Amino acid sequence: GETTDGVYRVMTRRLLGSTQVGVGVMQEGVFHTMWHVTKGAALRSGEGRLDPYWGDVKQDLVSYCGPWKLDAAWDGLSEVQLLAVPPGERAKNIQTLPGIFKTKDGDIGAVALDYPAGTSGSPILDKCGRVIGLYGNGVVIKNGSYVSAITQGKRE
Amino acid sequence: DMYIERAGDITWEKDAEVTGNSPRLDVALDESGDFSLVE
Ligand SMILES: O=C(Nc1cccc2cccnc12)C1CCNCC1
Repeated sequence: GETTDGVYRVMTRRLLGSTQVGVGVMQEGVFHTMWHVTKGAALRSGEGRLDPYWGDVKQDLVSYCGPWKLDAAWDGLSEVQLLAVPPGERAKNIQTLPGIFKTKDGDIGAVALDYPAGTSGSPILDKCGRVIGLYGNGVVIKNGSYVSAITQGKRE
Repeated sequence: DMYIERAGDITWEKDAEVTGNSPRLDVALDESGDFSLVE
């Protein structure tokens, strides 16, 4: 299957028609998505197969074919771009200055953009197009609207 | 059973549709990986 670097939709045919369950990032031959999209299940690309290599439900991250590759971080200052890939719709950059998830363990980037759950996995970029983490794990706030973490994994 | 399709290059695109605010939220992360507003 296609190994080309860039962003991908995660589709299933288990439901009616073809349904976009999520999104992922191909880099250095490894496919990076969020655990809640695939559930750690294997994926197809053409007639090729991607087998899970790493994953962790709490971080809500999963890599395929190899270890996590994405080590770039929000600088705590600069605006970011969500390369949003919504269901049925073309890739859309949507530029925002991230908020902040304050946790007992530490502060995390947070982007406040609302989109269908099928957009889970779309990357968030810095000014050099480096992926600083994945969109699609956070919280519904006072307003009824959605705020997602900038979820980044650790490289080795 | 689940499959991928390419949806673009990952590139910074100058003059994109800027939007969204920058809230500071107090959150807790549970063992299931589910965030929650700590109040
Ligand atoms: O918040 C989550 N899922 C979403 C991703 C992206 C957009 C959403 C819009 C509304 C509602 N949920 C959304 C996660 C899922 C798995 N961990 C627990 C919360």
